[PDB]
Amino acid sequence: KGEELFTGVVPILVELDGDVNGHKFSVSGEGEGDATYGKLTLKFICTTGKLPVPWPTLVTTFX
Amino acid sequence: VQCFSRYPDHMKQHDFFKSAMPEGYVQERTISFKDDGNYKTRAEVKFEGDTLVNRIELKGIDFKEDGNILGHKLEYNYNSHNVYITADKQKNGIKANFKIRHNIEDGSVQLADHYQQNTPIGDGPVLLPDNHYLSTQSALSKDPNEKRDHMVLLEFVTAAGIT
Repeated sequence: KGEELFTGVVPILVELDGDVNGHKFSVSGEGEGDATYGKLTLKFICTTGKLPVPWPTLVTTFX
Repeated sequence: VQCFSRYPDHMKQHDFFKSAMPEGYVQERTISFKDDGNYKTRAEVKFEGDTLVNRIELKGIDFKEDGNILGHKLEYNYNSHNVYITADKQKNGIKANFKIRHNIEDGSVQLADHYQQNTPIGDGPVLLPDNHYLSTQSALSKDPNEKRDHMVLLEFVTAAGIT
């Protein structure tokens, strides 16, 4: 429970649905996190085609 | 997914993120891009089995057609920053404030002001922290074998500010 669920490598899934000025998009993310080292390794793919905003703007929303 | 932040042992009683698990928390943000539009996000971060899931809904309004965002004028990189956290005992959660400086291709910077609010989904007790920050360091790259629009992220987060 709580902190005990993060002592090792945990798989991560990120699912986002977006709408920016009418431009609708979806992103799927996969990876893992190791809290003991505060490490996050993730790969995000835009499933609706090309992302209408630059990738760096979404990092904080992702994570 | 700030639940993967490294909280030093002497600061473990200040880890809201992990204490809300497995039930999780709701993370809401208002990202304001200087002289441009804003992103309003609502996310649910929780465990689905042994997997940590982050489900997000993003809404962006008032953006300029040929601004730095919609005109794709930002460099593909990310600067180091600090996420300043404070407790919200009235809502049994936390609040967070920080500034992100995106590099524009001409050499200038696009400021993105972040306001964050987190509240637990479950009824169980959570840890309400004293003022501290999260030192973040990120690196962006591309998978050479990928043809779909993508982003590979390597990130390191460590909590600090309390001795």
